[PDB]
Amino acid sequence: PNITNLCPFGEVFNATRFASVYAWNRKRISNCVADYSVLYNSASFSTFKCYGVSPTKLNDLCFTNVYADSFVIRGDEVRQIAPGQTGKIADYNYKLPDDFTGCVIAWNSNNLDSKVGGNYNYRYRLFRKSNLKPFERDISTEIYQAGSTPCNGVEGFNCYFPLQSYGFQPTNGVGYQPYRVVVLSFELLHAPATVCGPKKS
Amino acid sequence: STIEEQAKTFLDKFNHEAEDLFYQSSLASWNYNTNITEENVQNMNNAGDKWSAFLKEQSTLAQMYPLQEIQNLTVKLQLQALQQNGSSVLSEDKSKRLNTILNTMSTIYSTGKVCNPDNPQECLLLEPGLNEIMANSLDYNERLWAWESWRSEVGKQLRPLYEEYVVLKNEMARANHYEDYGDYWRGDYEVNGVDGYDYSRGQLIEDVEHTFEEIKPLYEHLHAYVRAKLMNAYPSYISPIGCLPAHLLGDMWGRFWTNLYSLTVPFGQKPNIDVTDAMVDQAWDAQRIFKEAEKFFVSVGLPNMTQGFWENSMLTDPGNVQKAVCHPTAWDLGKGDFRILMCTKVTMDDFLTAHHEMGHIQYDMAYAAQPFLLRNGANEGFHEAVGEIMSLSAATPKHLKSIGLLSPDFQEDNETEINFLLKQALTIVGTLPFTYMLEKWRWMVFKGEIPKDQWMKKWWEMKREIVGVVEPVPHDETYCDPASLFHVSNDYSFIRYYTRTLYQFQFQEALCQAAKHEGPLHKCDISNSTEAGQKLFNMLRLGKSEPWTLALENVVGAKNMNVRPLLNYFEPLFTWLKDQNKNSFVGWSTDWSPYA
Ligand SMILES: *[C@@H]1O[C@H](CO)[C@@H](O)[C@H](O)[C@H]1NC(C)=O
Ligand SMILES: *[C@@H]1O[C@H](CO)[C@@H](O)[C@H](O)[C@H]1NC(C)=O
Ligand SMILES: *[C@@H]1O[C@H](CO)[C@@H](O)[C@H](O)[C@H]1NC(C)=O
Ligand SMILES: *[C@@H]1O[C@H](CO)[C@@H](O)[C@H](O)[C@H]1NC(C)=O
Ligand SMILES: *[C@@H]1O[C@H](CO)[C@@H](O)[C@H](O)[C@H]1NC(C)=O
Ligand SMILES: *[C@@H]1O[C@H](CO)[C@@H](O)[C@H](O)[C@H]1NC(C)=O
Ligand SMILES: *[C@@H]1O[C@H](CO)[C@@H](O)[C@H](O)[C@H]1NC(C)=O
Repeated sequence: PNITNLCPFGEVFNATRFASVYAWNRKRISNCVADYSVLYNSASFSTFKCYGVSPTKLNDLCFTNVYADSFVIRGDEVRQIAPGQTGKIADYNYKLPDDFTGCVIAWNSNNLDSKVGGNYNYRYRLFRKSNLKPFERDISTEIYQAGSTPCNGVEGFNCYFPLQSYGFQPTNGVGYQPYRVVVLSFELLHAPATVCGPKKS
Repeated sequence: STIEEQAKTFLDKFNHEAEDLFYQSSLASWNYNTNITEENVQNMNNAGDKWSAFLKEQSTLAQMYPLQEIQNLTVKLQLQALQQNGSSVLSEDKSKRLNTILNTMSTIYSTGKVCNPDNPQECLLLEPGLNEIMANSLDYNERLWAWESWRSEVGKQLRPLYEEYVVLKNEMARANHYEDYGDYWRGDYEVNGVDGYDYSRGQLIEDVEHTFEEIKPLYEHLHAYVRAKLMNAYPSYISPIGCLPAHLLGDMWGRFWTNLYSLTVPFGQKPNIDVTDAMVDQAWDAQRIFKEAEKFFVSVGLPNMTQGFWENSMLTDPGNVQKAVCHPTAWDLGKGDFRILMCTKVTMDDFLTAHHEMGHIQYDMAYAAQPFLLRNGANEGFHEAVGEIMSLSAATPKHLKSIGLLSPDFQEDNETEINFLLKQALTIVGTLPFTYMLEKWRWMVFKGEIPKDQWMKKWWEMKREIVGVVEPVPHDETYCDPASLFHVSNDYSFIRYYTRTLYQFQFQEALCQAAKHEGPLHKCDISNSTEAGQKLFNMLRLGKSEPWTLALENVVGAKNMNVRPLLNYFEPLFTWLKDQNKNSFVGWSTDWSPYA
């Protein structure tokens, strides 16, 4: 039949501002038609690594819900957005499960997310007592205790503030340039699956 | 919990905060260098003050973690680098006096202007005089006048200042648990804690003497040959049995002998390997020079330059309206930013300089994976040596024929190799006794071996004994003859050139053996050899994380600096010089036989 009601992928990828890696945005996409070939055939993405499913058959399968997690990280930290990988981002900011089904899409955003004075509006958690569980968000701003002495709410000796900022500069190297990352998480649950691909006529 | 984990968290906050503050200081310095304007000077000063104050506060905070409770070598190395007091251990009055003395010496050296008595309407600065009179004149009294007048004015101004400088620096060094300032300088090569690869501060002087003892026959033969040629150039001044007059060495101080190549050429009739005209004929832009250098580095297996390099570097002089420093400098701005500031002309020297500075950039790029405070060379010798090896490889006739800059029917006979080797000896071998004598004199001054009333009496005695260079007229203690050089007057270590020179040929032998070159060492080119680049990059990737002895084991297979690759490099020239010195007398006499 005639197909309409496409999924809102314009409001995720083409968003005017992205969240920080620590307070990463999660948008639940339901009850629409998801055209994944539009994303895959775009030349604007540097990383389109899909784990657990292949991009060619995404446009055919149907899912119950689609979780679009969006954040900004550095160029050298894109490798840590993967199952099993361990790094500051994976350990303390955004953790992906080993049994992850979905796609990690990343593209260079030096044009938008950098300024000549330095853009300090993107933050990352550099310290936490324990590693994050998969799909967990920590937005707490409590002072990290690295020593036996109590912090008492001041950044004194051995007590650091958890959230640090990325100095984004245009002249920075590719490794240190801002990369916008959108992670699509596909789950099939016993509920009726409603996020389906477009059907051919 | 433990002290080591606490130090690791501290050096996880430090690396991130410092990389940002560094990249702002480096950006401001770049903007000053490519654009000399007063607001840029103010911005540079503000960024430098913020960087220095931040380093002072983190140095103050880093000392609270004791060194002996940390077992991880990298963490201990970063904490050792950060926990240095520097000048902070000294009192505020003395620290201010030391900083003022350093700044005023910089101004006196930079703005020292000397001209002839009775004609004072216009004078000559340091740069005009060096480029024109000390390198090109053939007149004995003109060079004598320039040399004596510059040492009179600069030495008489700098002697009390240097007397204060030695006492203050010794006080700071003894306050920093060093024997003297010389031990502080020698601490760069100190390796402690590694089994077998330990190196001591006291071993450096012994190794330098042991290497120089093997340098001495080649230098003696080169000195005899240069003495004979200068005797031909100046008939009566130079004695057959004595030392060379100081003002006749082609440079202001005797640092390099490269300006005597015209006078001392073995085979003038034979052509040179100058390729400048060939680039002019083929219209080689500076962009093409850097692309050819990049092609050389990708041929050996190293990574090619980033987009931010081609975009942000200044590889041509901007123009009359915008002023820039003309000195070629490779900048590791941090945050993945690598740039070259060079006013590139179409000359062979600029092409080789492009290879040298891109070698510096490759070395900087290689250790970018390392933590921030370990992003340096293993010692001060390696950073310059890795650029000098590229300068060595690029200058070969095989490289020039390969890239098309030299005619494919150019005849490589023994005579051109002899004169090329002599030019390389005048640049490279000639600087070694001067470097060793200057550092040994500074070490003896800091150590207290030489009293203040006997500084010059010993110094000339050292110069006659080691360099084989005699003073034109005797100097009393009102003169300060060493401090006329840029490095000594501005608080810079000078043994880096000696170590760089030995490391250069050690690396060259290692890479040429890796690349399976089957001829003479000076005829070796490391292009097209992936294995040589891999052997180099294994050391390059380490940075300052590992001891310099272990890095040297990684490249050459030896745990110490060695002199045999240099002697192997100049072996054809050594045999030729031994043949040419049959009638003449090798060696010199320390007596006043030529002139005093
Ligand atoms: C996002 O922006 C690009 C740039 O013009 C555009 O081509 C694309 O269609 C937009 N939407 C999506 C979903 O990528
Ligand atoms: C150099 O400084 C001047 C001073 O105002 C400025 O106008 C100019 O844009 C600068 N040049 C560059 C290339 O930044
Ligand atoms: C030292 O610390 C680094 C991280 O700073 C770690 O990767 C390395 O394995 C440690 N080495 C030892 C011997 O513990
Ligand atoms: C630095 O100076 C302080 C102040 O005297 C001293 O307590 C500390 O031990 C010094 N650090 C080192 C490494 O000598
Ligand atoms: C560097 O080399 C890679 C692979 O050969 C190439 O894709 C890239 O475009 C090169 N970069 C430059 C600036 O030449
Ligand atoms: C160069 O080679 C020729 C032929 O072998 C020889 O006669 C001549 O003496 C050599 N000259 C030098 C300086 O080695
Ligand atoms: C190195 O490789 C390039 C391309 O593979 C080639 O043109 C060049 O001639 C080679 N160099 C030598 C010395 O053969």
